[PDB]
Amino acid sequence: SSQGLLGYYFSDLNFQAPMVVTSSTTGDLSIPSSELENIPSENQYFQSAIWSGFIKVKKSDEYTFATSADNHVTMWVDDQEVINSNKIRLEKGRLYQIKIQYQRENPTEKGLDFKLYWTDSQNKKEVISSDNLQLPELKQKSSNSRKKRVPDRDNDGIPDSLEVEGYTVDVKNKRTFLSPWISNIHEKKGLTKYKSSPEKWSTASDPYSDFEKVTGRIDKNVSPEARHPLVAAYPIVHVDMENIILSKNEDQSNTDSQTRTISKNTSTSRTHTSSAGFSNSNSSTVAIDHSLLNTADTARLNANIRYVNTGTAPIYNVLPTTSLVLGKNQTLATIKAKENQLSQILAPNNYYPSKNLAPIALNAQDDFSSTPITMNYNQFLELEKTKQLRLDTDQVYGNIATYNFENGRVRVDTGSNWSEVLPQIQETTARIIFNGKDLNLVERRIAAVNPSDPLETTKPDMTLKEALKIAFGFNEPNGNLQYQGKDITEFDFNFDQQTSQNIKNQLAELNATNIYTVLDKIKLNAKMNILIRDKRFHYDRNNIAVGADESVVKEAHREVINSSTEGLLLNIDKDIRKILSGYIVEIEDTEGLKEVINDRYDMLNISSLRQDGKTFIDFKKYNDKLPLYISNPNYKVNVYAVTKENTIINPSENGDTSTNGIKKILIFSKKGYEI
Ligand SMILES: [Ca+2]
Ligand SMILES: [Ca+2]
Repeated sequence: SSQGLLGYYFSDLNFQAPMVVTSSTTGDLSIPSSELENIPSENQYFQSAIWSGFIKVKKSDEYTFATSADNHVTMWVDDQEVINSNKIRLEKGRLYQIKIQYQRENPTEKGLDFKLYWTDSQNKKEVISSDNLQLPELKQKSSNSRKKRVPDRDNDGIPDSLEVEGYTVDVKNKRTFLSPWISNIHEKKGLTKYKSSPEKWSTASDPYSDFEKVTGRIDKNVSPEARHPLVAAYPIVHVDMENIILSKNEDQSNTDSQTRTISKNTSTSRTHTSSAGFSNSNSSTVAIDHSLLNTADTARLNANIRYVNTGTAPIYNVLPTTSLVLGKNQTLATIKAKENQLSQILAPNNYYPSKNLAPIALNAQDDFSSTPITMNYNQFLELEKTKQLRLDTDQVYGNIATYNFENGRVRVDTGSNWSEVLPQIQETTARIIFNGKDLNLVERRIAAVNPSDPLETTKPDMTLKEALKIAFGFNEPNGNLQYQGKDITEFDFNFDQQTSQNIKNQLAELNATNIYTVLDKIKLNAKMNILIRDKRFHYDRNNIAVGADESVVKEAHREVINSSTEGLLLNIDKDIRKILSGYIVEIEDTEGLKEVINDRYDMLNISSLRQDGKTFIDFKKYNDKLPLYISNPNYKVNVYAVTKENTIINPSENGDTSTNGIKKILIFSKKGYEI
């Protein structure tokens, strides 16, 4: 189904303007006019065609060839003419390069009815079976047997003219047509316009060709958007820690004593470090939940983790090595996983192990040779004081599942490594980081011109508006670019120093003053670094959402579904719920004196997301599993939110553990008689 010959149909007489580039599984190289719907009938007359590929006999013999129009054809087997009706020998299990040309001046009908025949020695003629036909070797190199030799400079298969003018693909039966882009026909039909470098086998410089992507001849786990010739396909990996277990460690000086243990959940964001940076390292920051021995001791931690692949291509036989770090640069541990011994793939937008299996332990329960992770006394304090650890991760991703034109299958290829590709990718694409998803930093990379390197000239022009559409799924339902119903203007822009001077020089040249209104005209360059973030939120130096504007947070808590002396039951937006680290509840008597119910910095965890997706705030938790006692219907019940960034994680210098001084935000206030 994936094999057969490759065919170029031209509407002119000499293979100049190709109308269709497609493959046929058998010697039936016909295209019926009814599959030429997305070509005007002005073009459906083909004056010439070229086919190329290989034939493989399954039984040695003396074969004769012939076509449906021998008076219009010239056929070659191994650069040896055979048509212009004779005989030739073909040894078993050995491939033969075939090229067939066809020219008919002024066809009287649309499409092409053409068939390729061979006759064996027992004198049975036939349309050639599928199992005897194979595609050209459309790679950058040659395999031992398949030699590759209609301008196709990079040899991806898509002719040069089509890569430059534009082209689309239409999924016919199961077979794919590739045609020039015609404004009035495909604009109506909503088809995608494609452009790509006729000099780059792969225009984003990754492991899949511009032809492999747009025809489906590609690993099935590549993200839907990396199937675009201009959107790079690469893994991107960080480690997510989920919870942690600290312990008093076994001193060499009675091991039946009681247990001493701290077990808290954690949260891990993938980071970026700024004005965007040029770094391509993988890294994530872990925050340890802060709420409910002697100077010569040592403690040790265990934790559950999963790899996260937020890129656009799969990893198969290697997971990257990781450093668990404390403070600035004290590696406490290394985290490797055995090569070629993975229990599954790590797919894009996906975990390892998959969210349905259990996560990985750092010291597996069954594994004799896992290193105890250890801190000394002062390191432990550094950790209690920061409740933050870091996870740096290299880009060693291992081998690549590439496509094989000989058998038409996609297999892990031990000659392909990701380390041979990442550098070429990073050098020739603009990069966008966008957190519109879940306030999570997602990277993508789009082919862009480099106006100082001669090759990148032949690459397509890439506007900023287009990059957002094809790389992130922004669309414009009414001449208004948006991402899932949020207008583009709700996200801000940031750039590294160089990109920023570039874009500014561009606006000046367009005499434009506001970027949002000339996105379709801002161009991208290789090595550009663009950050893009939700305007509602405040971000730390790692570009992690750690707060919001008070008014944003108040409006968010305006929809109060219900309330009582046991709690409030609100409808808070998922994104907001993500940057609040707790709530304070107080009963304010009538003289303005305030009594705080859960008056402690480690007791603000009273929120919780009920099944239906609504939030509930538990007054009973730190009030003795009771409801609130309001001894006067005029007394007020106040409730505040604390954002992640205003949450304090230790007692103060002087030793205060109250919520006194915490920066709160009033989100609800009612009287006793209104509850
Ligand atoms: Ca080409
Ligand atoms: Ca190309």
